[PDB]
Amino acid sequence: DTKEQRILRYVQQNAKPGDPQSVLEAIDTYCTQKEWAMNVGDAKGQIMDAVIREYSPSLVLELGAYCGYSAVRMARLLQPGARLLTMEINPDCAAITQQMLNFAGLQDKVTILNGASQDLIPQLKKKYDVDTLDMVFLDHWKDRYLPDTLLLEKCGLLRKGTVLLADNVIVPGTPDFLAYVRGSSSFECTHYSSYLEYMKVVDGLEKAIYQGPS
Ligand SMILES: Nc1ncnc2c1ncn2[C@@H]1O[C@H](CSCC[C@H](N)C(=O)O)[C@@H](O)[C@H]1O
Ligand SMILES: O=c1[nH]cnc2c(O)cc(Br)cc12
Ligand SMILES: [Mg+2]
Repeated sequence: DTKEQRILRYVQQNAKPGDPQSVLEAIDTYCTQKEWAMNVGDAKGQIMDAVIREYSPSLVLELGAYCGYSAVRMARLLQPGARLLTMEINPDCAAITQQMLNFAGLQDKVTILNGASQDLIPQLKKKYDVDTLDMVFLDHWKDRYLPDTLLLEKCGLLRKGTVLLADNVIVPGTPDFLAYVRGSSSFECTHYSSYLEYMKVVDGLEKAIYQGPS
């Protein structure tokens, strides 16, 4: 029994099938109250929703799927015809993500790629019929943000206007990626300040009153 399985089960037992909003809400409740988990979460998710509504992307690539929270969040806003491709290195997570999408009724819009992004990115055009990407959600591991950006560029997957959206640029932080994109004439950057997901961290005091020795 893993934390990721407990999340899926919680969703299966509490969310309305075919209702992506109820799916997102069940995950957020479990991870707020029961177990912290690295889903993008609702505060940042609202920002993502606003950005997606702005750009109405037809083809989105996610780096890092986890339990499928952000894939559900994004795919529920996609127009008919539009596709999300999500890359996930951990097979247990790729399976959980698939079941989450199934439950939400979003499986037809989303394709899960099993593997490391750095290995999968060069396979995109040939194996998944991709010309250029309209949007990229970076949310896998901090050290890969900058090299995967350079790989997307090398492989011709970026066009003028492609929107990169990166999570966690402050915590855990992606200083190299930020420096690079902010300093590069190839990228126009905007920062959206928010809060790390699920940070009502429970702690307590113990009072222990000495009664004497035995
Ligand atoms: N190089 C890589 N390629 C693909 N997936 C990776 C990777 N490095 C880490 N990951 C995966 O990236 C994920 C980070 S957590 C993803 C959270 C998700 N976007 C959400 O908001 O719901 C983990 O599942 C991890 O296994
Ligand atoms: O490693 C992570 N990958 C993707 N997202 C993350 C997050 O949102 C918070 C923390 Br802490 C870690 C990660
Ligand atoms: Mg994140």
